[PDB]
Amino acid sequence: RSRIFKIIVIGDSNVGKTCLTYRFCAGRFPDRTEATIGVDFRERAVDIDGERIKIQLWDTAGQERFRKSMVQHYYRNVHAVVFVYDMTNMASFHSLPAWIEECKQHLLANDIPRILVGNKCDLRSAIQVPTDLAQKFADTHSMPLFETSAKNPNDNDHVEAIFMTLAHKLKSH
Amino acid sequence: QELNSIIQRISKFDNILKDKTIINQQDLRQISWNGIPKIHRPVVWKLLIGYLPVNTKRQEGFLQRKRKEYRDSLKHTFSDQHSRDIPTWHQIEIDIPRTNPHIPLYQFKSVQNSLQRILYLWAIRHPASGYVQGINDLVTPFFETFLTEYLPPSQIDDVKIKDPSTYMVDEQITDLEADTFWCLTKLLEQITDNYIHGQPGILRQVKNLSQLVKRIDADLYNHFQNEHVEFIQFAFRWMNCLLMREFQMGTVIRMWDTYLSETSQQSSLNEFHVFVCAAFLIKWSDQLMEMDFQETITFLQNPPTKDWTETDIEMLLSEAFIWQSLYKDAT
Ligand SMILES: Nc1nc2c(ncn2[C@@H]2O[C@H](COP(=O)(O)OP(=O)(O)O)[C@@H](O)[C@H]2O)c(=O)[nH]1
Ligand SMILES: [Mg+2]
Repeated sequence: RSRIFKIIVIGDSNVGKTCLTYRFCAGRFPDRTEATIGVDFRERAVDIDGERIKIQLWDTAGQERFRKSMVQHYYRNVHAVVFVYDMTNMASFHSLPAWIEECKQHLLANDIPRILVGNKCDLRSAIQVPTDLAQKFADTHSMPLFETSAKNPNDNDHVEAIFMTLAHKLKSH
Repeated sequence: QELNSIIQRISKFDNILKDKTIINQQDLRQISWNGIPKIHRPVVWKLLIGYLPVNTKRQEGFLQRKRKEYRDSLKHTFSDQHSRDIPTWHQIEIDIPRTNPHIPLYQFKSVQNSLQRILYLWAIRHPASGYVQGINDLVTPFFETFLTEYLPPSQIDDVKIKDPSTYMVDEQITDLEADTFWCLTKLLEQITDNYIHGQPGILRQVKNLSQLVKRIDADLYNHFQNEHVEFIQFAFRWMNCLLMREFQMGTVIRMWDTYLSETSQQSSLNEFHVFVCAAFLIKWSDQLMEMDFQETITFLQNPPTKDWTETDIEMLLSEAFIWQSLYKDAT
């Protein structure tokens, strides 16, 4: 018996949820993803202070059609949310209040850890979403912001660190 | 060869297809159900799906009209008569380079531009669904198969690696795009409810599959309950992409010889597909009976089908067909 924690990764199509969760799970960047259909399942065992915990990651499909179809009934019994936007795409950042609203009205909890991850920060010239804008947003919803890259190799220990942050929180009841 | 199996089957298909005036549709269905030689698939698939006329003298003039209609629709679509739907154009744009990522064919720019046109024209003509992810998968068995007609038989196997541009002129590519567009249209009409708001088509299919597996394999069903395995955690992708995401393209192509014969206008696509999925699930019943929740979900989202032969898939299809008959009085 390990404690198992269910974490869901949500946000618009193409923002990099599958690449991010592949980093959480395998320390690697998958350079040939498919468009995720339904909800991909992945498990990571974490040792924290002599307790072995199991992190079950639900990587969702992000198209609106699927959102309003079923993502809702993958929201049961979830322990934490990773919200994801693409730092190069302002619209993907603007869908976030709707993702949040979707979580609240298709759920039974409010004191669950969530994080907000802005991804693709390696596209430095294409960044549309300034940190201050995203931090205010994260502050409003009382959750931490991380700006990162699932692809940049110079960032992967950082992505690992972002993921350990949520592991630590969950482990501490 | 009369003793060589592939040569003899090809010969039986020639007897039905070649030098006829009217191609006998029921004779072609019966034979095709059991697999179609790769030389014959482009023409047979088009006949079975109801695109290409069975009367051979009508065929040239029909295609000419359908291929010109597709060109006229392209012309209208990329002109001031059409206001581009940007969200749809963009969703297809970002799915295409992620479509069949490990098949070189799909990374050629020429192929990507072809698929962009097919999918966007389909989507703007079907505003009740628009484009829905996974329809990029469904276009590709037709695309790739239809390309093989343009290859000498001895290069049919290289279709996954050659740039269509190196053996077809642009006009031929446009002709193949038309055929792909009209055949994709016929497929999707069989399963409309699958992609409208709420995807009720898929949700019904997953419920139907749950209830079938309760009947045919109650032990497996009870084990799933005991572990909190929900059918929707692995079977939603099974319905949305018609098992394309569980098999190699070669297995999918072969399975479609049978789907197209089975549904050629005799069973509906939705119904037959649920039986296939029930047969596919129950195939693993044994391994699955010993699995906890994470093992079950991981396995059913990554099934061990990479080395399946046409005979692996044939056995699955024939079992589905048998069950479809046996477990018919069951709503
Ligand atoms: N440059 C860059 N591209 C990324 C990064 N993360 C993901 N991608 C790419 O963005 C596209 C969509 O990624 P994907 O994980 O499939 O998007 P999803 O729909 O949210 O799962 C793919 O081409 C990925 O290679 C990143 O940090 N930097
Ligand atoms: Mg994904």
